[PDB]
Amino acid sequence: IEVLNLVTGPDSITTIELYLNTRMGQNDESKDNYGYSEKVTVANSSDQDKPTSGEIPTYSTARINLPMLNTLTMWEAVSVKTEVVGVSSLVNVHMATKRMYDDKGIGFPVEGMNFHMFAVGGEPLELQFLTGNYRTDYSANDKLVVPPIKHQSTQGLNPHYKQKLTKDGAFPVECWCPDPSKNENTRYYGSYTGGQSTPPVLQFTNTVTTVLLDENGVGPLCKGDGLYVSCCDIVGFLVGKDGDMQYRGLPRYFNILLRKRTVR
Amino acid sequence: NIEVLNLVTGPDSITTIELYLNTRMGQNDESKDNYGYSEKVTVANSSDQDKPTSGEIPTYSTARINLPMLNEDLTCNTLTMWEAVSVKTEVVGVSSLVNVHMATKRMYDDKGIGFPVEGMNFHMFAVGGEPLELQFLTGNYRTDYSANDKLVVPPIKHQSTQGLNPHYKQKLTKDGAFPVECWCPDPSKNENTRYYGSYTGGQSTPPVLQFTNTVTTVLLDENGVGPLCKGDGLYVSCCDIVGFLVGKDGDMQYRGLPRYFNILLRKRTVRN
Amino acid sequence: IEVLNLVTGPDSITTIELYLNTRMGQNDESKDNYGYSEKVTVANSSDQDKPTSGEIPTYSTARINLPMLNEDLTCNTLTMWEAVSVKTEVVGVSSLVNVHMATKRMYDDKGIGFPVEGMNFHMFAVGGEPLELQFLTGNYRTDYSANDKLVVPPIKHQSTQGLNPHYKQKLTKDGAFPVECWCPDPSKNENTRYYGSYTGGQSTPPVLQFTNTVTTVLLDENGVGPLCKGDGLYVSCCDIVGFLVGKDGDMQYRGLPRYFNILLRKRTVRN
Amino acid sequence: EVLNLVTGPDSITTIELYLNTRMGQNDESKDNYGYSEKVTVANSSDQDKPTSGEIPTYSTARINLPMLNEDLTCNTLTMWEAVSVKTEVVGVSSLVNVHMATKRMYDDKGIGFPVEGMNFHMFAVGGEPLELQFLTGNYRTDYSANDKLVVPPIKHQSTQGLNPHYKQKLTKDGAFPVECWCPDPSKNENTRYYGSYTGGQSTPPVLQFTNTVTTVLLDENGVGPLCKGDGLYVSCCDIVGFLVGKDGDMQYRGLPRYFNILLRKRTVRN
Amino acid sequence: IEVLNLVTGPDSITTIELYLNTRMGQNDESKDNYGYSEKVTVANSSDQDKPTSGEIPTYSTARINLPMLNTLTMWEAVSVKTEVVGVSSLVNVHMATKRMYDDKGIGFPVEGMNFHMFAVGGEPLELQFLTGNYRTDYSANDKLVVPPIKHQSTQGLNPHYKQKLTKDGAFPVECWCPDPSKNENTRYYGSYTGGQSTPPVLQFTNTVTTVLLDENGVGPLCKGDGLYVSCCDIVGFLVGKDGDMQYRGLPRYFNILLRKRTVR
Ligand SMILES: CC(=O)N[C@H]1[C@H]([C@H](O)[C@H](O)CO)O[C@@](OC[C@H]2O[C@@H](O)[C@H](O)[C@@H](O)[C@H]2O)(C(=O)O)C[C@@H]1O
Ligand SMILES: CC(=O)N[C@H]1[C@H]([C@H](O)[C@H](O)CO)O[C@@](O)(C(=O)O)C[C@@H]1O
Ligand SMILES: CC(=O)N[C@H]1[C@H]([C@H](O)[C@H](O)CO)O[C@@](O)(C(=O)O)C[C@@H]1O
Ligand SMILES: CC(=O)N[C@H]1[C@H]([C@H](O)[C@H](O)CO)O[C@@](O)(C(=O)O)C[C@@H]1O
Repeated sequence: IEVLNLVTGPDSITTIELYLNTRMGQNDESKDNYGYSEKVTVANSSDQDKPTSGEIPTYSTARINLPMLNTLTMWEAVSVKTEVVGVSSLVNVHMATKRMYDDKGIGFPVEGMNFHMFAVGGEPLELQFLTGNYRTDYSANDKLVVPPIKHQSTQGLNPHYKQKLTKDGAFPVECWCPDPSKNENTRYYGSYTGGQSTPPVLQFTNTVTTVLLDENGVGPLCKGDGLYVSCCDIVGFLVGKDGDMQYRGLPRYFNILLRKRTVR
Repeated sequence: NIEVLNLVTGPDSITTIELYLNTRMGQNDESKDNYGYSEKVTVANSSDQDKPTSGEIPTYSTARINLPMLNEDLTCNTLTMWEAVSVKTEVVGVSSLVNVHMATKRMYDDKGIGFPVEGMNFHMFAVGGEPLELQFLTGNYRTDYSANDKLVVPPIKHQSTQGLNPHYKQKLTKDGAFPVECWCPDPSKNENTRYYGSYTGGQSTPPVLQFTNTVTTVLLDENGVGPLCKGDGLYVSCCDIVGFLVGKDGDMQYRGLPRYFNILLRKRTVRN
Repeated sequence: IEVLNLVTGPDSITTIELYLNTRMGQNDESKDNYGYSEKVTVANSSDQDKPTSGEIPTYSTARINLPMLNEDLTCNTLTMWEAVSVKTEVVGVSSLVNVHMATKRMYDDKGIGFPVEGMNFHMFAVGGEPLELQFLTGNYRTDYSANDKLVVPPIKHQSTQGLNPHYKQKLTKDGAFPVECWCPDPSKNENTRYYGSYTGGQSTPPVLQFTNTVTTVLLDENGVGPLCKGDGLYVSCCDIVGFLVGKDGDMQYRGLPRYFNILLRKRTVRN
Repeated sequence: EVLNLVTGPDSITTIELYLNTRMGQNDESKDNYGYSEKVTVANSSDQDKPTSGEIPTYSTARINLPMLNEDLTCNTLTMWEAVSVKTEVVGVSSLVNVHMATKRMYDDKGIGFPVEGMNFHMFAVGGEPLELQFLTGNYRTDYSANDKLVVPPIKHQSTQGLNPHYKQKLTKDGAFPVECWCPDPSKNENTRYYGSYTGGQSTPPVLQFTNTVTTVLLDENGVGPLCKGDGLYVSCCDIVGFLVGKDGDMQYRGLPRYFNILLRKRTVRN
Repeated sequence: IEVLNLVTGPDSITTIELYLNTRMGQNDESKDNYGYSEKVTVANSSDQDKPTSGEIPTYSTARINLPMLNTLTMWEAVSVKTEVVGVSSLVNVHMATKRMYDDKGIGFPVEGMNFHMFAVGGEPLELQFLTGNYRTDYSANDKLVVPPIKHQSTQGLNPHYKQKLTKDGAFPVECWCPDPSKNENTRYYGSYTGGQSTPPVLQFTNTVTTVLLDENGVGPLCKGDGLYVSCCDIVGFLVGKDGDMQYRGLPRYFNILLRKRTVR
């Protein structure tokens, strides 16, 4: 796309506000364990690694239809204000959990692994397959989107194994990451803090704007008047009384500012 | 909805408001033992029977401060409003955590220090021209709050509240009443409030705290406009959990600290 | 104080250099255990919480007299010293690189001695008058009467576990005001700048820096530093770097000294 | 001695690549790719002989740049100058996996141990091979279980510090060992390198990924790496921790790294 | 020194490159255990605290002769690029050490206390004595430089106990620190991260320049055309099979830029 001048004047800006609920594994808001995974199970061996249905976190994603337009004009994403919602819900140590100090102390708070990422773009987020175990069998849940073939080389980067993030709550985070060789029209940001019982470290404010313009002063350009938003926000595990553990995720809010851009 | 006009200049066009808010950890009566702590934490028998005892639940601190009355005639073409420009805020009493002789569990086979207050930290404050707007979100939709009918929670529960369900909202209008565990700032609203928060979890995590009288937080938005104080009210809210006190037998209580605010405001003309 | 212009020209600047030794509880430089507290003891209950003499860290403080400025008091203005900036450092950080002292040790009596570790508390203040204090304690019933030299309120009340503004003081004596129950009063201290940090936990790694290259600006938002009333400069601090763990598990606070180099300038004010 | 930038058509070029990790099992057609073989421990310092495949090595490639004239009799010549790089660790999200066949938490009821522990991350971009200094924790380490590793032919006590007689160039992928070769700070004037180490036993990995960060390769004088012989040299290592097997056996885990490098033509004196 | 203007023209700049090997206790490069301390021992009581020979880290230092000059002209140190060398050597978990998970897991990596300092000056680093134990007896090693008299007050700052860092591998870190009341003509930078088994956190790059100019734009001025460089870099302890522990140190590289300065 050949990018020309900005369109000036009264109707040249618009904003899109949305939230995405977490996709930790039980993703139906009417059913038990919503906002958590099902209980984590552990493979007996690498060739018998078959996660149960609902124990696998997946990416949240939405495509938002933008106001009608129409050299052509496209919406250009300029900036985003994004927040993790419900951080204070983690201030809860009276749930039915394992507890400290010979059954007398606090319940374990949600703790452990944190994974936080978001992406804003003008087309679907482009994905690269990469897994800790090439033999992982996802057949317990046919709604997951994974490659049809398995190969040893996918424990590294094999560029024959790619996808696009086109469906909410379906692409496992454990085997799909952003493709850094593409995504020219998307901006993504992510972080991982691992370990077993690591303290979650989280912030929330309504005062931070993230600029989405690239080094040339150009934001994501919304092809077919679609804005694509994606994320995942794992805040740790809930540890049940018997030691069974579930992923816990939180929703993410977005407020995206867009402007009209003339293109050739 | 408020159309903002020009700043009123000259002398007397600025004012400052100073206050502190004491912590609301659960034992919130300053005349009783255990003030500034929660009651001992208990743990649910099951997720269906999750009923916190009265006073074991931290809540937000909040106040509405009356500002100097600007308008004798409320039917004038324009009016003057107080606009919050900046705030200096600090947690008070951080040095009180340098205490390891209290009646607590202790290190090294009963020969070492008492356990200092440690574990989960949660710090937030908000300054606005109207009450802080809240979104309900909980780790357990079934939590039963009926042991304390002074708490403000939604009148019905549903599975979906373990995520973001925008049908469950509120406004922070009462001190010591809205549980932190189920109410958070609503990011889809709060156009006229600025809020800042952090959480550091884990079981016995070291508290990491700072205090100074030299830091100013700017409250002006992207357009150079601060919170506008509707009806000459300034709304300040916070929560500062610094960890748990571990008693001799392992029983634990939240510990909170007060927060101080020094807010600078200026007169702004607005359309009436 | 109505602050007017800076005084220019020769001798319009001066510097003050000092250090303050730590006041961890054993505060006599001629005695063993200097720079440490006495052994920490622990209350059996909150109504029998009575620290032993010397187990309680207190603030260090000094007043430094500055060159006199105002012989004439009948004129429209006066001159005050204004503290512009300070270079401050904790001294002796390298002394913590010591794992052969008589301490508990790692790995079934084969490994290193425990280094000094655990709680860190670091604060300093520079002002033109004594640091103003607010009382706040983790236990309102703490009985300080084993050491009557500690400056504490004469009465106890439940409300002092939060902020009760009827319980205030000024830091007017070195090695006497417990850090555990006195903090800076944020509603005052207009003429002081203070900076503090706390890192808690049981055996937490101390994280410490030392350099002679950092200047802290003491000017406020209006460009005005602390103004030294009666030509007095007040400097206060506390620097706890953790606990020494003895062989049997007995523990003592360890503190370090703090160095200060303060730049001051002459400022005209209204009389 | 650099002169001015060349201007005009085809005076800019870009190089895009990735490097797969070299943790020890470096064959993409076999099981356990991107991990080391099981770690073993020496009985004593004089019999410290790592097994074949348990030792991470640097990843490296030389990339051909568009060919320029190299006549040694010319007054000036053109060279490619590397200006900036965008680089990211790939597959960080793969660490969100606690159902692998691993030791597990809470009396065999909790999560599998995630990959955790030591992190080592470094990359380099230069106009010649990365210059290496030998330095080891044990001068007597015996590398003879794998003769494909590049190590010095003689061992000496001084190599537990910096002995400048023990140097190399990073000229082969998967060969190299990280444990005994580091970037030489006394050379590498024509390379930029960046590295970090976080140690400990079960330390949480802390990792970030984004496509929004550009690393400037220009030095204090405004000059980037100059590509001798029209070669661009890219090197890295990204260890993200250990996988802990059911019986406590442990393997290094590494991740690939992506690079996008911008270059421009620079006139130099000859 | 009254500082005047910079000298301009050819040969007004020079650079000095060097490295300093660590002085952890076994400081002979021909012997086993070079770059480590001897095994750490622990006093039975504070009045019988007598470290063994070689278990005590000391500062590394050097004086470098600069090109001869000669108002007078002096060399002024402007900036330094400095790096800890051999960080990657800590990626080694097969040494003869204690190991994880019931003798099946990795050897313990070098871990625990980190201490990092360097100084660049135009005269010797000025030191202040301060110790955790005034009674420490250094007589097992007569090559160490320590005060001849012991006193209780030396557990705080006693300004009657000072020295200058004039000998490599002789001044113990545990009782000598930079004197903040002097060192006007030196820049020093240090950090300590303590604890028992703390993860070392270390960086290495050839892209960072440390500016040595003070608030007045003046760097260290090299008296008698001597440049003084000092450091210590403790990266943790090596834990032997039986639990015996030794300090591990790493060398430090310096590239210092100097310029000619006119002085009165
Ligand atoms: C903070 C506090 O109250 N300290 C007490 C201390 C502690 O109660 C105890 O040492 C635990 O660390 O006890 C002190 O008295 C010790 C003394 O107490 C009597 O009750 C008992 O009969 C004696 O045998 C002996 O235990 C102490 O000095 O340690 C007093 C101190 O106030
Ligand atoms: C969170 C919760 O449900 N708390 C309940 C507790 C705990 O189940 C136990 O004390 C175990 O800690 O038991 C009570 O009888 C009590 O102590 O008053 C009722 C209370 O509602
Ligand atoms: C670093 C080292 O020397 N490893 C050696 C190991 C270990 O001593 C044991 O496996 C204990 O882990 O023993 C070997 O027989 C082996 O496993 O093949 C030889 C190998 O050289
Ligand atoms: C710091 C100290 O005083 N070390 C002393 C040690 C220790 O008391 C024990 O070894 C316990 O580690 O005992 C010695 O006999 C020794 O080992 O050579 C003498 C030495 O002076």
